[PDB]
Amino acid sequence: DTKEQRILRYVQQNAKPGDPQSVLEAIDTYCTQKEWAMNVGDAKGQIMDAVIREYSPSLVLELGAYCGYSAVRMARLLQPGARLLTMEINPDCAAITQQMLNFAGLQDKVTILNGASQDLIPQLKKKYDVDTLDMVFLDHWKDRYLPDTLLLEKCGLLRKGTVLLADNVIVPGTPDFLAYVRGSSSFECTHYSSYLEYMKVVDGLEKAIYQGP
Ligand SMILES: O=C(NCCCCc1cc2cnccc2s1)c1cc(-c2ccc(F)cc2)cc(O)c1O
Ligand SMILES: [Cl-]
Ligand SMILES: [Cl-]
Ligand SMILES: [Mg+2]
Repeated sequence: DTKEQRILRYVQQNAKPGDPQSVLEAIDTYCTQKEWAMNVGDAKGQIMDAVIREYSPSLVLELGAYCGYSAVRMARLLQPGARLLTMEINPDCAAITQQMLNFAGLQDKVTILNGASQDLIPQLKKKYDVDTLDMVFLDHWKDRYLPDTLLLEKCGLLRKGTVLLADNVIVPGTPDFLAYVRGSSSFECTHYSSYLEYMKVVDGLEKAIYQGP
């Protein structure tokens, strides 16, 4: 089996069904004590929680589900009727994410999409009935943060006040994305310095609030 399957099995055997906080704790324990994995982790997760609570978004898009850790983290804080769409290009990890969300009891809040962001973003309006997004969490290929931000704007998916929140802007890093949003009058940016998941290595989240054209 794979590391991702071991993480799912550990949640199933060490968390409580229907209890998202137990699921997060189980994943963080496994990834601290057994095998590192690229979940956002609790350090950066606590900053995400604070941002989600500030904005109470009704419709969130996540680029890069992995095993569903960030999807559980965000979906557990959504208000009744609010929704998360999460894109995952690896079909094995899409299946693990769906199972993780089922276990946590969050499956009615989340739609896990299996494909590439450049293919799926242009289908959001017609196929998934999206008007505009309230928040976007970027956690997929680091060289796609910038092109997919521009693709979201082209597709008319951003509105004044849409919150982009970007993982890993320091490690592995997303230098073109940061330079772009920080230099653009169309974004209001804030950096939240933190640590790479499970490691004593500096990383950070970038919040970039879209201001219209
Ligand atoms: O690569 C990372 N995440 C991206 C996986 C991209 C897969 C997808 C592409 C795609 C396209 N379209 C739709 C959905 C998707 S999902 C990543 C890597 C590290 C890391 C790795 C080694 C290291 F030494 C230090 C940090 C830490 C992290 O927190 C990460 O997030
Ligand atoms: Cl994650
Ligand atoms: Cl952590
Ligand atoms: Mg990440």
